[PDB]
Amino acid sequence: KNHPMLMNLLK
Amino acid sequence: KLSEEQQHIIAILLDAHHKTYDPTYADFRDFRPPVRMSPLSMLPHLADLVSYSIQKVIGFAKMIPGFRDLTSDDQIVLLKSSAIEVIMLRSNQSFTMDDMSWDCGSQDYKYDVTDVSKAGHTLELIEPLIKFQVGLKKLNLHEEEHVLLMAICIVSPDRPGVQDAKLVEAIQDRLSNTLQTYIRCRHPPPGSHQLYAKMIQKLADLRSLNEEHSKQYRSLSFQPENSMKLTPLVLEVFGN
Ligand SMILES: C=C1[C@H](O)CC(=C/C=C2\CCC[C@]3(C)[C@@H]([C@H](C)[C@H](CCO)CCCCCC)CC[C@@H]23)C[C@H]1O
Repeated sequence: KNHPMLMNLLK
Repeated sequence: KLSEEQQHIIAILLDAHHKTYDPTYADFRDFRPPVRMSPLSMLPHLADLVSYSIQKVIGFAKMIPGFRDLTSDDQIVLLKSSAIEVIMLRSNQSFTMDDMSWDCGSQDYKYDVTDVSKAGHTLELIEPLIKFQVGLKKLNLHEEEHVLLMAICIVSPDRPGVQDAKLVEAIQDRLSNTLQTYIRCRHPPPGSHQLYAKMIQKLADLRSLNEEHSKQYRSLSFQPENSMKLTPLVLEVFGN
């Protein structure tokens, strides 16, 4: 976490 | 007193919201179907709505003047701790006092206490959520106040785990003063009466609702057969 989905929606 | 840097912030936040909130609710047909009449009948459909809503709150948050300047770690922390609260806030736009339900176009997508109850929440813990929607709806906020309140909620420096709290506060103050100044200059009496203070009070009530949500989501998610029905974004954002 390491939350890759959130980080990707963030840019 | 409405400085130009402020009317810009407002325009940014309105355009942000317009780009992340479809009042037609067209996308809801992609969600797993709603089921009324067994246990947790509504969970798949509402898990989809929440997950969608989280996406939309992220696209909103990214346009917040200043948000960009934070570390990716701070952005994550802010969003993880506010998502549910911004979801509760943005839902006010579809919530109606006519029958205390969230009316999203059609009866298929019109949610009341019973529906929420069939998503794994007792009718007892749902009531304060309704009382929150009622008192927020009565403020009759201008759309400008609405988006400012969501942005102020996201950029809160006291969220646990925040690194550069100093900068979060700096960004939030810019937005607070914008709202305070917006109300004085643009919001006529008597609706403006202490409207700021009452807006900030809703942010306090949302903290309480957040805590209650976390506790209830902890119990629900701890049942792996229920957590199976969630989405990957919800698991990631609300926890596993
Ligand atoms: C586009 C939107 C429309 O206005 C429709 C909408 C409605 C929001 C709703 C209506 C259905 C029920 C929702 C999704 C709530 C969900 C089920 C919450 C569970 C999320 O894990 C219920 C928590 C309440 C207990 C804590 C006090 C939280 C917010 C509730 C969400 C919004 O994003």
